[PDB]
Amino acid sequence: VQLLESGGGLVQPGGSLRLSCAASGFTFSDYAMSWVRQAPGKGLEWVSWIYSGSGNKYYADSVKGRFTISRDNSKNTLYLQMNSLRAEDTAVYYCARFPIARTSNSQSSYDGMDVWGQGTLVTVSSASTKGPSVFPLALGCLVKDYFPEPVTVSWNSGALTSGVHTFPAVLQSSGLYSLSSVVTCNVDHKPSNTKVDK
Amino acid sequence: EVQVLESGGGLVQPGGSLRLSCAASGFTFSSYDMSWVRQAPGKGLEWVSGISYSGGSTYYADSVKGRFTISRDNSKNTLYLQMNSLRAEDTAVYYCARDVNFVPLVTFDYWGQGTLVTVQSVLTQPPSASGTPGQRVTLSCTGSSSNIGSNSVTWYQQLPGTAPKLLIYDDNQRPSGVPDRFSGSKSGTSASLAISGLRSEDEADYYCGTWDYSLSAYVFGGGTKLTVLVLTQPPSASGTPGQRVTISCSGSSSNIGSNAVSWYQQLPGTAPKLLIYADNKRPSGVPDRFSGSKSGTSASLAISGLRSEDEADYYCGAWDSSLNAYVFGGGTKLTVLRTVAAPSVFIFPPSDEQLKSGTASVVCLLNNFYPREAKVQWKVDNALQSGNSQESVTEQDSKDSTYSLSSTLTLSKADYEKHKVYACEVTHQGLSSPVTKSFNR
Amino acid sequence: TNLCPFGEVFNATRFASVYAWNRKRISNCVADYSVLYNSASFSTFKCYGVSPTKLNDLCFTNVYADSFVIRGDEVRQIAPGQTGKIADYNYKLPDDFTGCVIAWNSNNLDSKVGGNYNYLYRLFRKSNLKPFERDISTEIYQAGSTPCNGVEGFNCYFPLQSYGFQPTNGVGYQPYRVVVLSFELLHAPATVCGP
Ligand SMILES: *[C@@H]1O[C@H](CO)[C@@H](O)[C@H](O)[C@H]1NC(C)=O
Repeated sequence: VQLLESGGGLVQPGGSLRLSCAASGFTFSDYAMSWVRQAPGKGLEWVSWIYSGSGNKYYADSVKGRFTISRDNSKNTLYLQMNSLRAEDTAVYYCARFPIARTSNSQSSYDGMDVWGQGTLVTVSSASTKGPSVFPLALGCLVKDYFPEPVTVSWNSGALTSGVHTFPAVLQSSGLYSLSSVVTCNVDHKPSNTKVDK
Repeated sequence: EVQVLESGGGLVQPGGSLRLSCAASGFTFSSYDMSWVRQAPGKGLEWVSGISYSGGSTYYADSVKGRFTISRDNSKNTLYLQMNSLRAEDTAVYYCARDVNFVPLVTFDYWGQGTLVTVQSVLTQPPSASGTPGQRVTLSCTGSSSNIGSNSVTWYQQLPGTAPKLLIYDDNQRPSGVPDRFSGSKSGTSASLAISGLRSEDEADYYCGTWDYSLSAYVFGGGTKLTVLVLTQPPSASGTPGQRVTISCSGSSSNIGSNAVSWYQQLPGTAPKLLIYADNKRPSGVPDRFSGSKSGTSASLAISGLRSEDEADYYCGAWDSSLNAYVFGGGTKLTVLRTVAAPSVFIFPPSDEQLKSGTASVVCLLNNFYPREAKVQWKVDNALQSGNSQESVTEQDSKDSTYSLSSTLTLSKADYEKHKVYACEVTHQGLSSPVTKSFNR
Repeated sequence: TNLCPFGEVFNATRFASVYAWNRKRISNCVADYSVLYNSASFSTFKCYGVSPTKLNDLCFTNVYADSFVIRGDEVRQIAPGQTGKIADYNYKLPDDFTGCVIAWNSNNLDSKVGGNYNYLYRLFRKSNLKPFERDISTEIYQAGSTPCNGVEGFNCYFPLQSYGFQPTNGVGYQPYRVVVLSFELLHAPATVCGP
């Protein structure tokens, strides 16, 4: 069982885009589906929930009207159109399988939110991207002035794993994030699509 | 009893003939497909042949195609393999396996004891995989779109010196007698088995078997000898390792009183894992210590025996009958009470590429310190920074269960040389005497 | 010597959904089960309570052909004593079963690009289905305490889910047509005999 989200990236305020959640490993039509928001460094904020397209779709009080959830059981995908996006919606969206069935033999998360996907990250901001700048320093390496979060930072491309502590990035005056990996450094920024080996 | 005895194995010579006969009792032998499977001494399973319920359709492995005849006599409910023009590679142990389901979703549940006859694998399963007790080991089969993608993947666990045993069938399910510990998985043209927690009885050879609609054979896997070496919720609960922490959240009758609460464990940087799905019940694959109990409007998640893996954000979520929303809890930040550690203090002068870039970000670090409360003051020659330095602390370490903090002071390019010495003073319980490395320009 | 019209059952151009499984009575007739058993089209012929080789030897008062379409991974749910979402919820066979189950792949007949949503199954009902019972009722399944006046929503899920039957699905997700021959003999004269 795996749910893979796609469509998380740079969004202009008031923009429109589409999260696609490919669900595999289970009979997609039997389980309800849901989207759950998580603002960076904040709690889980439920987005929406669906079981059938012709049925009733449920939405959070703050997203009623500007969000639209849908299914495609033929493609085993869950779609979320978000339009007229507001500032507080910059977050990480998880595609979560909400089971509703009860087979009377072995209950399997009959009313919970069973399996959560890796989740994509949506930035609702007009600020443009900027490539990370890596600066080598317990050996360390700063990565400053990259937009937006996240960036994948590692030591020796994952060869050296023990003792690698990564602290969460910060929101600076320029609005540009910065981390540092402490024990070559590999810094991979997907939104700007730059791989840097320092 | 659905036992299947088998005999007809002994010393023969190459180029000869041999009749293997296996008799099945306890089930309608004339309704289930059967097959002959072969295991060379110290080598993975090799599926010889297979005959349908009626005996009309017969399938043979291309390594033995054209020289072995599989036959079935339903009156005596016995099944034969006629081996003719034998080779030296056929010296092995033979089993006849009952097929639970039709082809292509072949499923070999009951196996013969083994007849010792003396005279490459399509699925590129790894030769071996090493695990540790209590680990989560994923041993992954691999095949084409004809092997894995279209037909069911079945996993057999063969203990040393015994017949194979079915663990996973139809890529997901388990027989009546297999612990839920084993979990099947299949994605595209790649299947896998996940063993969550290992014991001394998981030391066995694990094979992946799938039918082929193109090759028309039930290809097995190779070896892989597994070796063991609003819901109002508290903002941050805590407890010492080995303690039982009660995370109690409360909403309303519409929130939680009349709806099933659920408890999720979000480790830092990872998607949440449902630990509790009913008011009380717990999904398989979660340690039994994670108990849940909803009394009236208050749901309690009890975590007994805390460890370095137990520190995460524990959310409680319940559907609202009134607001019509799956309202989550505030999010309890569970942390383990560790002995106060000694902050290892480091500092780095900004590199010369900072000067070539126009800024200067000087960093000070406190590694391996407990608890979360700690302060860093940038004493630039007996002068304190005025709201320019920014710092963020790590989450509690996944293994060491300690914290790491980094304070970055981002000053102007001309500001770096107008001063000579920069230093960072640390305030923590583990180091009453402040520790600071005073680097110079 | 009127042979039994098994063609209207096995060779029917349109089978029924598993929840509303068709049941055809067979009597006043002679049936050769050996032709079915020795047919290569059938992938599954599991006889419980009887043996297929002796089927032509025995006589029963009447035969019931219970025809439906299920999923491949789901065919093993048409055995006596099995549990799940087809056996417990859609078509239950008693453990004291005297009959046979005949399942053959029908991708080229009951699949459709985009999904053959004409076939359904019952995910939701109160109790496990009694053996040899069918319920065609489409009543919203109240899974919660609140009566929601028959509107598909939370705790009011539509009881029937559709089968996604695409030709590109794996064999475990392909539409398998299943005919269950239920054999009944009693004080009434055995009327359907086998050559
Ligand atoms: C269905 O049609 C095929 C056509 O080849 C025929 O061989 C078979 O006997 C038919 N089955 C029945 C039950 O009439």
